[PDB]
Amino acid sequence: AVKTLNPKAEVARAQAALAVNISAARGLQDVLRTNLGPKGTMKMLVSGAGDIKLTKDGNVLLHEMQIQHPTASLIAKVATAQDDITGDGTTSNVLIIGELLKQADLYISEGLHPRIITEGFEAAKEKALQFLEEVKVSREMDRETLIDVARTSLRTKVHAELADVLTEAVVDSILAIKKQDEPIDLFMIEIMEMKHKSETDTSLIRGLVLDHGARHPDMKKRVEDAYILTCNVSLEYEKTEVNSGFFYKSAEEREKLVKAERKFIEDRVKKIIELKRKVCGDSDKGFVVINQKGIDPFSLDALSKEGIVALRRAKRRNMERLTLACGGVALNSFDDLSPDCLGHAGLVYEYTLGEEKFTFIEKCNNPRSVTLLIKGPNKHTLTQIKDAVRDGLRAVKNAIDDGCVVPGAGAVEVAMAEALIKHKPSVKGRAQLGVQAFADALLIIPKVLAQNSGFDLQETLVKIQAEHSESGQLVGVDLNTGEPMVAAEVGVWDNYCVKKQLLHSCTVIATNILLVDEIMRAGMSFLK
Amino acid sequence: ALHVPKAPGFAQMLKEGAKHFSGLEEAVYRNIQACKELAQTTRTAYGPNGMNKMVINHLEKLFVTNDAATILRELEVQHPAAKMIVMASHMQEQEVGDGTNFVLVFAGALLELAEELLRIGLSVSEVIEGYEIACRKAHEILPNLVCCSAKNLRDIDEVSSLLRTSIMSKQYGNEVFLAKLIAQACVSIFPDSGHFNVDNIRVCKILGSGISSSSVLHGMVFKKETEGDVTSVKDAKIAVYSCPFDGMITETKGTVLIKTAEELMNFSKGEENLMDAQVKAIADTGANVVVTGGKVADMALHYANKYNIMLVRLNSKWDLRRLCKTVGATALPRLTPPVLEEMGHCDSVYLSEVGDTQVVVFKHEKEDGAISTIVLRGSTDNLMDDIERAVDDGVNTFKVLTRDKRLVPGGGATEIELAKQITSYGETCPGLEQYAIKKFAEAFEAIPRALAENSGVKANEVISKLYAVHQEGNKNVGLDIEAEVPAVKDMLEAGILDTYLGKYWAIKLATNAAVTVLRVDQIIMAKPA
Amino acid sequence: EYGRPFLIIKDQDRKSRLMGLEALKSHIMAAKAVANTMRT
Amino acid sequence: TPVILLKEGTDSSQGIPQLVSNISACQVIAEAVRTTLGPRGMDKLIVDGRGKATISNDGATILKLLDVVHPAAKTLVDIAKSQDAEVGDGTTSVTLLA
Ligand SMILES: Nc1ncnc2c1ncn2[C@@H]1O[C@H](COP(=O)(O)OP(=O)(O)O)[C@@H](O)[C@H]1O
Ligand SMILES: Nc1ncnc2c1ncn2[C@@H]1O[C@H](COP(=O)(O)OP(=O)(O)O)[C@@H](O)[C@H]1O
Ligand SMILES: Nc1ncnc2c1ncn2[C@@H]1O[C@H](COP(=O)(O)OP(=O)(O)O)[C@@H](O)[C@H]1O
Ligand SMILES: [Mg+2]
Ligand SMILES: [Mg+2]
Ligand SMILES: [Mg+2]
Repeated sequence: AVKTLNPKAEVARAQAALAVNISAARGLQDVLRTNLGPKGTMKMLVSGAGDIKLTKDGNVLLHEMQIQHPTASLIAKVATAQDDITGDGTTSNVLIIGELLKQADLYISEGLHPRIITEGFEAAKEKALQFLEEVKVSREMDRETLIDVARTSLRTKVHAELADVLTEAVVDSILAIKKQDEPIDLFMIEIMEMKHKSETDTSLIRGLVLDHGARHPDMKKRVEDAYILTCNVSLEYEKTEVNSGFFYKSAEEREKLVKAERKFIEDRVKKIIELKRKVCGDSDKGFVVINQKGIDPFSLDALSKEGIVALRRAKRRNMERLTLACGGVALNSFDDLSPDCLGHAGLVYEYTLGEEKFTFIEKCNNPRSVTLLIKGPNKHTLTQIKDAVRDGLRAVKNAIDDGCVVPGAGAVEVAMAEALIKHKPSVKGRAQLGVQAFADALLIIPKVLAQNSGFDLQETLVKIQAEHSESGQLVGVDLNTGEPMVAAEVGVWDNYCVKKQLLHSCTVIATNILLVDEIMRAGMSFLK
Repeated sequence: ALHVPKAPGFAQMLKEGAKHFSGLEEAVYRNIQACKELAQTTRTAYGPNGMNKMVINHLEKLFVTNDAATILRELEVQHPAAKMIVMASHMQEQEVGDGTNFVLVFAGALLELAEELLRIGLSVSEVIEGYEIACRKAHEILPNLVCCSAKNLRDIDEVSSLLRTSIMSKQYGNEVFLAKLIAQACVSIFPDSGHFNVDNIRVCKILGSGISSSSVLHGMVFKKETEGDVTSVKDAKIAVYSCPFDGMITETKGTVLIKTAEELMNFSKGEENLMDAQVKAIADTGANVVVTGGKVADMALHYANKYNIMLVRLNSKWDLRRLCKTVGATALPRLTPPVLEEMGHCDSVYLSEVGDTQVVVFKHEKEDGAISTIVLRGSTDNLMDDIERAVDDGVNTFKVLTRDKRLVPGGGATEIELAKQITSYGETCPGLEQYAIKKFAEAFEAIPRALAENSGVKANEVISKLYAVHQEGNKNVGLDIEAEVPAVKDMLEAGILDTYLGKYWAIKLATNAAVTVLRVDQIIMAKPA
Repeated sequence: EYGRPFLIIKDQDRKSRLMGLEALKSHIMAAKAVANTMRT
Repeated sequence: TPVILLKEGTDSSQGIPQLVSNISACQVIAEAVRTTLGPRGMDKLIVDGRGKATISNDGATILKLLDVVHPAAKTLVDIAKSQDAEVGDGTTSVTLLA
C-alpha cells in the first residue's frame, strides 16, 4: 500500500513487525543480565573523546552503549522515568520486559491472537498487587533498620570494604536533616569530590564545603570563632542605567571626581565595619563574609585591614544551606543591618589542593544541611562512587516516606509465582494462558541470581519451590552456597515503592508492544 | 563462495565503527598484553645506570629526560587498559613526587603474573582477593624495617647526604655537586613553624658555560632591563605598586569641556604640575626604588629621573606578588605614598649582565628570606631542562622528610626482605588463596632484576646471592654497582636510603591499578573521532 | 646497521650543492657573460 | 593487535644501530663548516627560500642558516650558539672537536 505512494519507505507488515520487537527486546537482556546482584561484573565504557567510565547501573549503561533501534528506544525511556522517581530497579526493569515478551511469543507462534494474552496480563497484574500488600512489614524505621536497607543497595555497586564505609555516611546524613514532620527535602546535601588520597577517606562533614577561598594574600586562614554574614549585595563598581558621563575641567577637577564615584560602594563597606567593631570589640572572634556577587580589589583591601575573610560569587543554592547550618538571615540590602542577622560557626579553615582552593565550615550548633566529601585517586573512581551515593540516599528516603519494607533476595518473586497458579483455574476462557505466562516471567530474578553465582538454573528453583509449600516462610536464594535462606532474618530488604512501580511499568509497555501491527517510516528522511 | 551472516541480537544493533570485546579470552587476556608492553618501554630508565630517551611531541618539540612520568606525559596512548596505569603513576607525582617508575614496574609484574594463575584454574575473584590480603600484610611489615631516621633538618652537613640518593638516581656523576645546591637553598627558606613550601624555590636558566658554574642566590632575578636611568642602589626602600604609573582616569567615559580661552592655556600646565607633587611626595619618604605592574607614562618617567629614583616594571602579576614576600612590602592598589608598613628593605638592587642577558638582581645579605632562587647554567637548552627536573626531585624529597622522617634501606634490600616475609605467610594459609599470595611476593623481584639488567651483569645470580645473605639476618644488603662482578654490599653503611612515605604510597597505588583491570569483563568502545 | 638515507636537512631532496673547483669555475663563467655585454 | 597502543605512525628505533646512526649524523654537520678554519679558510654561500644570499665564514651563522631537522644533529647547532654568547670566538673549533 504505502510502497505505491512513497517508494522510499520502509514497512514491516503481518508478523514481521512482531519479529523485530521480540528480537531486539531479547538483545538488550542478554547484555543487561550480567549486572544483577552483588556478583555482577564491571563494564568498560569508552566514548569518542577517549574517556573511561566503569559503571554497573542499568540506566548509565543503556545510555552509553551505541544502539540505534526504534523499539530499543522505548525501553530506554522507561528506565529513565524510574531513576528520577525511585532511583533503583533499572536492571530488573529490562529483564522482566525482555522475558515477558519471550513467554508471550510461545503462545502467539501456536496460532493465537495477541489480544487473548493481553486480557491475561490485566488479571495477573491485579492479583499480584493484592498479594504484595500482605507481604510487606511495617516497622518503626529506627537507625538499625535503615542500616540494613541502605547496605543492600550499596553492596551491589562497590566492594565490601567501601559499602561498610558509605553506609554510615548515608544513614547519618538523612537523619541529621530530617524533622519530625514534612517530607525529607533533598538538594541540601552537597556532594563535593576532591581528587586526592584513597577512596576509604570518604567522610561526612557536619557543615559546608565551598570550592573557593579568599582572593587576598593578607587574610586569615584559621578562625576559631566567627560570625557568618550571608549576603547577596553587590560590592563591584557599577554604572548608572541611564547613559551618563563626566564633563570635567583643569586637572584638579579630575581628581575630585575619581574619589567621588566610589562613595556609593564605600558606604556599604563602612556599614559592615561598624557592625563588626560593635559585636567584636576584642580581637578574640572572627567575621566571615560570604557573598553571591563580586568584590572589587579596592573593597578587598578595606576589609582585609580588619581581618574580614570575604568570599565572592557563591552559588545560589548555598544561600539556603548557610542559613539552616549557621542560623542567620540571607539579606539583600544593608539598610537594616543588625546583630540578629549573623550566623555562627566554630572552625573556618582553608584547604589548598594544588591549583584549587577549598573552605571548610565545621562545628555548627544545630546543622540542618550536611555535606558529603568524596575522595579518590582516579577521575572515574569519583564518578563510580557518586552513582552509589545517589542510589543509597534514595533507598533511605523511600524507606522513611513509606512505613513498610519488602524482603529481597528474590524471595518475593517466588511468592507471586505460587499465588498465581492457584488463581489460574478461576479465570474463564483462553485467558488462563496469560496468567501462566505471567507467572513464568516473574521467576527471572531468581534465575539470573542463581546463574550469576555459578549454580544450576533449574536445580536451584526446584529447591526454592520445595519450600514455601510446606512452610509459610519467605525463603530466598543464598549467593554463596545456593541453599534456601530466609531473607527477613539476615538483612536483605527492598523498597515497597520500587517493587510496586516496577510491576506497573513492566506491564503497560509490554502490552502496547504486543499490539503493534506494523512499523511504518513514510515521513521525511531528515528535517531539511 | 558463501558469507557468514551476523548473529541476531546485540551484534545486529551496534552502530558502525564501534567494537565489542566480551569474555575472558578477548578482554582480560588482551588487556594484560597492552599493559605488559608499557612496562618494557620505561624499564630501561631505572636506577643509576638508566638511559635517556629522545621523545618528540606533535609540536616538533624535543624532550631528553629520564623521569618516568615525563615520558608518559609526552607519549600518546590509545589503549584504555594502558591508560589507567598512566593515571596511577601521575597520582604519586602529586602526593610524593618520587617513585613514578615503581608503579609501572609493579603494576606490570602483578598483571603478568596473574595470567599464569588464570590458566591453572583460579578464577578472577580468587586472584583479586589474594592480592588484597597480601597488600595489607606488606603495610604491617613495612614499619618494622625502618632504619636511620633523620636527625636535624637545619644542618647543612646532614641534609645534603639525605637528598643525594634522589639526585644520583637521575644525574649520575654530578650527584655530589648538585646535592650541595639544593641543600643550600632549602634550609635557607625553612621557617621556624616548619611548614615547607615548594614554590618558594625558583629556578632560572641562563645559557652559559657549564653545570659547575651554577650558583644559588638569596633573592629574585628577572630577564628584563631598567626603565629609568639609575641602575644601582646600595640601600634601597622598595615601594611596590599594583596600579600603573600615570594619571588617574575615570572608568566612565569622561571628557574635558573648555569654554574660555583662559582655561585652554592653563590645562596643559595643570596636569604637569599635579604630577610633580605626586612623584615628589613618594620621593620624600626615602623610596629609592619604585616597582610597578602597569604602564609607565612619559611625563611620569621624567620626574622619576629627576629625583634619582629607580623604576622597574614587571607585567606578570604573580611574579609581582613573589617580590612582596622577598622584601617584605605590600602592593598598593592606589597611587599614594606608603606610610610605614608598605616599604620593603633590600640590601642591593642592580642591573647586571650574565652570559649576554641583562638581569635585575634583588640580592639579600641575610640568609633568612622568603623566596630563594637557583641560577642554572649549561651549554644546551636540553641539558638545563633535564637538570631542572632533577632539582625538583630533591626539593620534593625535603618536603616529605618534613612530614615523615623515617627511612628504609634502598637499592633492593627492601623488596627482597619483603619477598621473604610474604612468602612465609602464604605457606601457613591452606586454600586456593595461597597461590596468589606467593605470586605477590615474586613480583618484588622485578625491581632488583631491573637494576641488574641495566647495569650489565647477570640478574639471576644477584637474586641468588641476595636471598642467602638475608636469610642469615642481614636485612641491610643490596646490590653493588661499582663492582664489575655481580657482588653485594651493605646499604646502611654506604648511605643509600629511601623515604618510608615514598614506598608506602607506591605499593598502595600500584595494587589498586592492577585489581581494577582484572575486574573488567566487557569493553564497549565507540567510533574514534 | 644498514645506514638508510636518514633525513638531515629539511627539504633535502629539493636542494642542490656545488663544492670544490667546479663551483669556482661557475662564478667566472657567470661574470664573463655579464662583463662581455657591457664591452660594446 | 586489534587494539593498538600508540598512534598509527609512531616511528621508533633502539639499540646499537640506533646509536651508531647518530655518530654518523654529526659527521655531516661538522663537514659543512670544515673548510672555514684558519687564515686560508673559505666562506660559504647560502640562499633562503626568497632569494636573499648570506655569504659568511663563521660557524655560528652558517649553522643557523641550515634547516637541520635531525634530533641528534640539533645538539651541535645548540652548542655553537652557546659559544658565540659566552666568548664570541672559537665557534667552528667546538664543532670539529665535538
Ligand atoms: N546481598 C544480596 N543477596 C541476595 N540478593 C540481593 C542482594 N543484594 C541485592 N539483591 C537482589 O538483587 C536484585 C537487584 O539488585 P541490583 O541489580 O543491585 O539493582 P536493581 O534492583 O536496580 O537491579 C534485588 O531485587 C535484590 O533483591
Ligand atoms: N647508588 C645506588 N645503588 C643502588 N640503587 C640505587 C642507587 N641510587 C638509587 N637507587 C635505586 O634506584 C631506584 C629507582 O630510582 P629512579 O628510577 O630514579 O626513580 P623511581 O623511584 O621513580 O623509579 C630507587 O628505588 C633506588 O632504590
Ligand atoms: N698566524 C696564525 N698562524 C697559524 N694559525 C693561526 C694564526 N692565527 C690564527 N690561527 C688559527 O686559526 C684559527 C681561527 O679559526 P676561526 O676561523 O677564527 O674559528 P672561529 O671563527 O670559530 O674562531 C685558530 O684556531 C688559530 O689556531
Ligand atoms: Mg539496586
Ligand atoms: Mg627517584
Ligand atoms: Mg675566530
